[PDB]
Amino acid sequence: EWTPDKLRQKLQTNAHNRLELPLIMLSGLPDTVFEITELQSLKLEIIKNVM
Amino acid sequence: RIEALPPELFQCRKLRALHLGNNVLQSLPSRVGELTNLTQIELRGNRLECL
Repeated sequence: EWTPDKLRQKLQTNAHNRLELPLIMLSGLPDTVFEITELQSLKLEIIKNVM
Repeated sequence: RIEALPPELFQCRKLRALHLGNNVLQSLPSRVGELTNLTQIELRGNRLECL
């Protein structure tokens, strides 16, 4: 469901001038998120049971 | 680590993209009103008292 292009669409900035990925109410954390290496900040909101 | 912005910076008029964010700029001088080519300026963070 989360292609890297979708993550490019999700890419934004935050209150501290960092590259933020807003992930909202997800089932988990995809490895496609970690495939992005230019990322400066991670936003995980109510994504529980995540390793 | 720039504490004060010199007026000689604003003496030039061709500035367009001022990446001045996340600094220790105490304040931005009013001489930025001289700048016309400035289409974007990063002022987030810093010690900016007021714009």
